[PDB]
Amino acid sequence: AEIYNKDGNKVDLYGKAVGLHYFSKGGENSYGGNGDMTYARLGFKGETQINSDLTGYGQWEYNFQGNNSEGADAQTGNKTHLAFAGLKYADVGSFDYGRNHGVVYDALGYTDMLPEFGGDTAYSDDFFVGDVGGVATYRNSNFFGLVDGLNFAVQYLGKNERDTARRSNGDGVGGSISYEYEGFGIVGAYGAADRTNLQEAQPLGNGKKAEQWATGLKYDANNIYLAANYGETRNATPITNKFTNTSGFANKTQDVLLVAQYQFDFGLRPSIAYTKSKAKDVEGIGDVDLVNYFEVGATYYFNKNMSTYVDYIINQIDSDNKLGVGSDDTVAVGIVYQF
Amino acid sequence: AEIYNKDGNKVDLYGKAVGLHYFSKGGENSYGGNGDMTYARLGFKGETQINSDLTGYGQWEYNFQGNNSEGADAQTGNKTHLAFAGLKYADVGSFDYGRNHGVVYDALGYTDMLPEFGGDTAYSDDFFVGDVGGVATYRNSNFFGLVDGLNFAVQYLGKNERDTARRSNGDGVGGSISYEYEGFGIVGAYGAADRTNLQEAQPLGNGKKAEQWATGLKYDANNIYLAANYGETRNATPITNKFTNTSGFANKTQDVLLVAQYQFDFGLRPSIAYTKSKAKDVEGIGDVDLVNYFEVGATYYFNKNMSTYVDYIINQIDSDNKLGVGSDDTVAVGIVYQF
Amino acid sequence: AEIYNKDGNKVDLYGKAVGLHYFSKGGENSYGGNGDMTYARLGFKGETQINSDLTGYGQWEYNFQGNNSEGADAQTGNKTHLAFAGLKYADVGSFDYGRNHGVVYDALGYTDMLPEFGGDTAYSDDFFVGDVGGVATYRNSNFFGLVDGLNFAVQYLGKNERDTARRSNGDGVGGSISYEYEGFGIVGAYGAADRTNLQEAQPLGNGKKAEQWATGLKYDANNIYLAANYGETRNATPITNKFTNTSGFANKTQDVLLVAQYQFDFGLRPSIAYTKSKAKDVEGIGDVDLVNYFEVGATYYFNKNMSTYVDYIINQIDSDNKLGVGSDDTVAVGIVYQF
Ligand SMILES: [Mn+2]
Ligand SMILES: [Mn+2]
Ligand SMILES: [Mn+2]
Repeated sequence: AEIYNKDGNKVDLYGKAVGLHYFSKGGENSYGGNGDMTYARLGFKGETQINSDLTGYGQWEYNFQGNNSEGADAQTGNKTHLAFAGLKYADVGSFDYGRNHGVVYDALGYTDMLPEFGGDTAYSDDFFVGDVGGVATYRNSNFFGLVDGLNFAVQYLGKNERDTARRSNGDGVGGSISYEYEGFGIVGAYGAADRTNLQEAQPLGNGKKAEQWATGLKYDANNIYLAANYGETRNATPITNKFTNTSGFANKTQDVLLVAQYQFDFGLRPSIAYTKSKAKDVEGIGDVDLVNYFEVGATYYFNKNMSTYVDYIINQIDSDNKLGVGSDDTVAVGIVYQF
Repeated sequence: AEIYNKDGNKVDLYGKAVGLHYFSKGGENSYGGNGDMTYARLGFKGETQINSDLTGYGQWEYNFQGNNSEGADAQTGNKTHLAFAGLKYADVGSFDYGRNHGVVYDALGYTDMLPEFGGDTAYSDDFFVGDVGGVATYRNSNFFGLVDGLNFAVQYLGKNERDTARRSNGDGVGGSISYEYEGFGIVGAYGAADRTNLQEAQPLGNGKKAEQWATGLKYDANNIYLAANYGETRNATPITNKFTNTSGFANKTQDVLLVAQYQFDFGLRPSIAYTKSKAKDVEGIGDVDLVNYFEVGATYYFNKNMSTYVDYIINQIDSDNKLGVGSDDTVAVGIVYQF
Repeated sequence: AEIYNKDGNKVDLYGKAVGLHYFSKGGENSYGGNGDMTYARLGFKGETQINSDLTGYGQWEYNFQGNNSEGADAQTGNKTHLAFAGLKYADVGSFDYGRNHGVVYDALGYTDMLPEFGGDTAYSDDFFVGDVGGVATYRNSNFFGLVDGLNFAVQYLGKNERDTARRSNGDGVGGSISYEYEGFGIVGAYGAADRTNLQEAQPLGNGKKAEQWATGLKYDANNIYLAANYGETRNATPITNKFTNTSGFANKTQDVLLVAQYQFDFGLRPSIAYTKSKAKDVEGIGDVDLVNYFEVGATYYFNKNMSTYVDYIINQIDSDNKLGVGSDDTVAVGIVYQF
């Protein structure tokens, strides 16, 4: 919804209301939980033509949970998703700064396409893999305008010394390179950052640097969407041990995500996917699967404003998992109005 | 404020800023309290024409309190009022899901018309009587298009197992039927739900099912608004005992609400009302009035964007009330800008 | 961004996304701190022409911090900046009520012009000097339309009995008078209010009334902005003692703020400023500087939507300060998209 378009400046207001319910047995031992998961999003996205070569931009988006009471829990799960501003010049590149996606998400975004679930390794506030505060990101499209389809990025992660180790990080650098051709896309991305003293002080995890990288392929054409990600992390993936009630990072993980989807012209978009994340070298445990499931699902698009969906997670995690990770299935049912 | 209207999709942004002050003696023993009560609302309401018979819709509304400091109390009273999405077909009905009004509010809305106060039994997060998370609601207008003025609804309340008993509920079903003719409206509505284990574990209240029903009449025509509600609840109305510092639900209540109002063409709308809510079978007490007052008030509408109002509550609750319910009067003064 | 303009009613939606980073040594002993300071603003401002002499209005603005994780700290620093509604008549005056600027801010606003910092004595939730809840404000423009450039205001501060003494206040009255001529402006403003029992009970500070006043001059013309404020407070300025971990108000302060700025036509706006705030009669200390710095800074305006800035605070506070006030420098770097 364009609310302003005079000369230089264009502003869009956008939002959505998501009626959403999760069904699981009982559901504290399930993949996704059980009960109402309704939420809403509001945001703006703006762009100003400063001169013939230079554009300025900003974006903001907030999440308002709709599954809280109006009492003490009213704000649970509310947060800023995105908040950044930047500048883009000609065929030189773009620079933005704020709360934005980590550069490894350039790869992980390939498989973050499921109706409701998926994208399990793109954790928020986790270095370079998901949403993260205080990133400066340089992006180049079409390699200075010389090589069509060839993009790269360089990202500096500023340190965020927060109260919890889960949500903190030290200074870091990361980058990504991407090539797209005839409906395919190839991507690789890598970042390394320091860990904070509060992260080192955690039982689970040990080392001075956190590292994350991932590669991916996608195909996105002729009504088909197929993608695969591979990734490895060092001291970056957050974990909990529900037996020892302790927490930290995984010394190492290996991550695989696959998705295949077809879009029928009358609106139905079935989805199948697989996701497997395994950790290693975990103080008091050894090797343990963090995520392991098959997904079968569908979205029905009535048009670009209205959709409904069912997302079924066949959870392959075992009831004996050493970290306590839930092993039951979850199915989501969603109805979405957006503008 | 329509911010988009192209072909299928219409989106309205709406909001208001309410400068509001409550005057009571001292005011911890008063009906409404004392001090600044300023707040603001923002929302969106959208509608998409999917085909000739089928429309999609969404609505979201948030409350931002304006009577908090910017310190630790900044978010007190902030919350999502509404957040839902749905579909409406032809002369078959509508279905929506999310945070929405309980179906008994179809009746109680009849008397929830006072400038500031009123609607005292339409508690939020209380089964079917007010705002509630995780409801699916089927609505039929004009009985499949066969009987003009005859509407009904069926609502399934999904369970919300929250940290407090006050804000929780179990699975439930409810319905309402309504008939309107020559400026009158007749309504009845009933819902029953299970209570959670955390609700059963509360001192005040006992039983496995919560029930709420209400009937109402209104007249709304020739510049007059007159309405009456009657209702009864079992194990549903929340209560506190300020002597024993305990809390729970009332085993039973009986509720009466009356309102009469006249709208002068130059803008003044005087209001008088009566509200009485009495509980029964309360562990350690017996019978006790929850609400008991006369209201005299007026709104002045300058136009549809700007209004001012005074709302006087003559509180008939006694200083000896057994639950500690406040007995002093309260008067509100409000100035409202909305769009 | 005007989202509605039909006949009587005009509504603007406004907002901004501020990518912002503070650099200080380490930075718990610095002026501004260290790390990401990204935030966003959203608001609306509306105005209705009720008749030829009478206009109605409302404004709301919220601050959403973008430097929080999505965990427990998600809402830190979020708040309502402004929330009020009012009426303006002909050449009689305006009246509004809500969360608005204290009338002493009529003076202090003169020097609150720095790219990022500055305006250090316009504390929020501090009687009349900054943002404050529950104020009713009468304003007269051009002295009933008789004396061009001559404005005054009268403000009644309603009592806000909050959980902390820092954020509370008692009933109070304040006023301001202002004269503008040939690019100059002269202002004086005074307010006095009662303190609450919780404020009296604080170690630092003693007395039954809080008082704040300030005068100022500005020049704002020919691309130059020059301003000076002087102010004195009694029992109003909040203070902390980081040695004794105690808090309260200063028995007295004296405040000086100066700013000079030049706006080049191609967009660069350099700024220099000085700010000094000194307290007196502080239980267990005597005299101590609260603020003391030089500022050198610049904004580059690409256009009215996009800007960038650097703001350098040369902090003159000493490492031995008796209240523990930080003594290190801070520099901010900001990139701003607004509409
Ligand atoms: Mn994201
Ligand atoms: Mn409601
Ligand atoms: Mn302000």
